[PDB]
Amino acid sequence: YYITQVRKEKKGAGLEFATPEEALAAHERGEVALNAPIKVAGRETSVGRLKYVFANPDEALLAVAHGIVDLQDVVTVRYMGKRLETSPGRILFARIVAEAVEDEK
Amino acid sequence: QKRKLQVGDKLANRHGNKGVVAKILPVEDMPHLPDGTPVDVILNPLGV
Amino acid sequence: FGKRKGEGFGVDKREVEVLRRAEKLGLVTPGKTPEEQLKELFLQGKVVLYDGRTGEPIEGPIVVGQMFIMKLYHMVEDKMHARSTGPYSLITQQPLG
Amino acid sequence: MLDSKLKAPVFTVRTQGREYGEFVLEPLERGFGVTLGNPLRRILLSSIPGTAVTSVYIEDVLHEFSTIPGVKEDVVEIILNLKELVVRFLNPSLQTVTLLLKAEGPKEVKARDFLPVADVEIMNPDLHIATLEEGGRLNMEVRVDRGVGYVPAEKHGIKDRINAIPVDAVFSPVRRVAFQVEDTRLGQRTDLDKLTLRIWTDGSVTPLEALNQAVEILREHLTYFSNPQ
Amino acid sequence: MLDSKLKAPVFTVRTQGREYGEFVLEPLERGFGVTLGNPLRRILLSSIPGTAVTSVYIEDVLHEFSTIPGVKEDVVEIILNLKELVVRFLNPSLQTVTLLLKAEGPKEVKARDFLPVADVEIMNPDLHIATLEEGGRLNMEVRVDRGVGYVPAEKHGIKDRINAIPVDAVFSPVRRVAFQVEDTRLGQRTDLDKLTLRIWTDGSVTPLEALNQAVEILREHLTYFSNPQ
Repeated sequence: YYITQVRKEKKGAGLEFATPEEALAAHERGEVALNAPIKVAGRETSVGRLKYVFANPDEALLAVAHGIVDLQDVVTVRYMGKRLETSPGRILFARIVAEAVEDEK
Repeated sequence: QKRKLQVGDKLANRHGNKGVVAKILPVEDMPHLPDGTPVDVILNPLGV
Repeated sequence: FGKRKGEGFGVDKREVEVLRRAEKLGLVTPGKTPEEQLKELFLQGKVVLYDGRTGEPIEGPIVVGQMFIMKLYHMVEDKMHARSTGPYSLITQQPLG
Repeated sequence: MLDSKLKAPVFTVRTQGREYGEFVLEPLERGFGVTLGNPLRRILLSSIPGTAVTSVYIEDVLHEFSTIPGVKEDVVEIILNLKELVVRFLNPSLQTVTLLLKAEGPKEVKARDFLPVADVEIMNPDLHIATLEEGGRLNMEVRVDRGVGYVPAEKHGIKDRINAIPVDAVFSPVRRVAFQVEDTRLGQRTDLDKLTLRIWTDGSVTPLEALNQAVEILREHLTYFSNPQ
Repeated sequence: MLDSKLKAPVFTVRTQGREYGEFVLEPLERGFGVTLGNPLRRILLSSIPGTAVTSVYIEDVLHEFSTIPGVKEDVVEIILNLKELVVRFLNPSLQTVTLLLKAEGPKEVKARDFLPVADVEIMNPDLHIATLEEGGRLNMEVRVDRGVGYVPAEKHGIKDRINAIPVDAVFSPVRRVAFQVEDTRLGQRTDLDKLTLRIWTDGSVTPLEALNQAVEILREHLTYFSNPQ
C-alpha cells in the first residue's frame, strides 16, 4: 500500500496552472519558495508535476534513489505510448507484477 | 539445564502482545540507531 | 543529542532525508531547523533509524524504547512430538505413546 | 591450496551481449553477500561515471514549453528523447562536447544526423529525435558531459546560450543493479551466503567491465585510510 | 600532488586507551561516507577475532549448577562474571592460555588475583569474581582462547578436566560500532560527505587495529572477483 499512495500538503496561494503560462512560472518559483508544495491541489498539475518529467521508466526511480522524488510523490512519466501522471511507487508496483509474469502488457 | 532463548520460544509483554521468535538476527544488520546502539527486538505494528 | 553536539558532529544526509519525508507526512513543523525538528519528532516517541543491512535510513521516523518483555514457560507439549513407529493400544489397535 | 583457501569464492559469470551480465560468487561467510552486493550496487550506479545531455539550444525556441512548426514533437518530448541518447568519448580531454545538428524539410531526424566529432562516438544512432513535415527548420546544439549519478536540470543550470534550456542529467552506463543472497549448503554448516548480482548496461560499457571498475573504486577508497592525523 | 588527489581523505584519529577510538575522514564525494561506514560496521562486528573464557574448573565442583561454601556467588553467577573478563595475549604462539587462581578465607577475589602469565595481560583486573567469607576455599583453572564471534558452550564442549564446565564464547573484541555522515563545506560545492566512525573495544585489540583488519577483510573480498566462469 504505502509504496503506491500519493501525498497532498498545503494550499495557500492560487492552484490554477490549467490555464496561464505565468501560472507555470509563478507557481514553480513560488513552489521553489515556501508557498506552493510539490503536491498541491491544482487540478491539471501541481508544480510537483511541473518540475519533474521522466522519459524512460527507470529514469523515474533513479531520481527516487538519489533523493529527488519520494515514492509517494506525484510525478509525470512516459510509458509505452502515454504520458502518464502517476507516482513513483505506483510505477514500481507496475514493474513488480510486470516482472512476476513477463507478459508486461 | 540452561535454556538460552531460541526461535521456538514465545515472549510477551504485560499488555498482551504475545508472540514467538521467528528469527534471531545478527547484530550485524538489524535496525540500528544513529549512534551505533542497535535494537534488541523488532515488534510488528499491525498487531497493535 | 546534547552529547552528539559536544562529541563533535551534527546531522546526517540520512537524518535530513528522513526529515524531508517526515514533514511531507506531517510529523514536523515545516520551516524549523533540523535540530529543532528532531526534538519535535523525538517528543513524538519516534527517532530516525538506519537499516543496518544497507546503512540507508528507514524512510519515516520509527518509535523505539525500553519495553519490558517476559519469556513464557514451555509445556511438555512444546516438546515437539515426532513419531515413526511405536506402541499400540491393547483393545483398540491405534498408536499410543 | 586445499582446505580453507581452496574453499574460495567461485566467481562464475553469465553474460549475453554488453547489456546483461549475471555474476555469482559463493560460498561466503555469514551475511557477507549483503555486505558486498550493497556497496557494489551503490557504486555501480553513482560512480561508473558517464555521459548525458546537459543542455540544449533550438535556434528559434526560447522556453522549454514551446512547439516548433513542421515538427510533430514538442520541445519537451524532444529534450526528453535526448535524455535517451547515449554517447561515448575516449579521453579526459573531452569534458564537455557540444554536438551539433541541423536538418530541414520532409526528413526524420535521428541521432546519426549529428555532425561527427573526432574523439566522440554515438552508440544511439537510430534513436528518434523528431519527425519534420515541410518547411521544417530545426537547428540545435546539444551539450554533453561526463559526470556521476543524477543531476536535476535545476541543480546545474547550464548557460551556453541565453535562450538554451537545461536537461536532467542521467550519468551512468549502468541501467539497473540487482543482487540476491540465497542460502547455499556446503557440507558441514548450512548457514551460507551466496551473492549473485545482476547488472544491466546501456551498451557503452559491459556488465563485467562495470563491476570491475566498481570494485576498484571501492578498493581505492579503502586505501584512503592510510595516514592518521 | 596538488588538485584532486591532494584533495584527499584526511584520515584523522582520536583514541584513548584500547577501548574507544574515533576515526574521521573527509572529504568524500556524494553518499560515500555511508557506502564505507556501513560495510566496515558489518565487518567490525562479525569478522574481527578476540579472546573469551572457554572453560572453567573449580576443584571441588562437578556441575555448573553447584554452590561453593564460604562463597556468596553460585557457580553460575561466577562463570557468568568470567564471561565479563577481558584478556589480551600478544602473539599467535598463544592459542589457548589457562589462567590459574587460588584464594582463601576473608578475601574478595578479583581478576588481578590470577597468577601472571608471561605473554598474557588482564585488562579487567578490578572485575569482581567472588566474595569469600571464612574457610572459603576457591581454586580454579579458567581456560582462555582466541576465536571469532559467538560460540555457545554447547557447540565447543571443552575438555581440559572431566569435572570442568564449558562457558559461552564471547569473541568479537568490538563492543559497538557507530558512524555519522555530516555535511562538510569545501570551497566550491557544499554537498560533501564526512565519515566518522566510532569504535569501541573490550581491550583485546584496539579500535585502530580492528578497523585495519576490517578494511583488509573487505579488500580481500574485493579480490575474489578475479577469475570468471
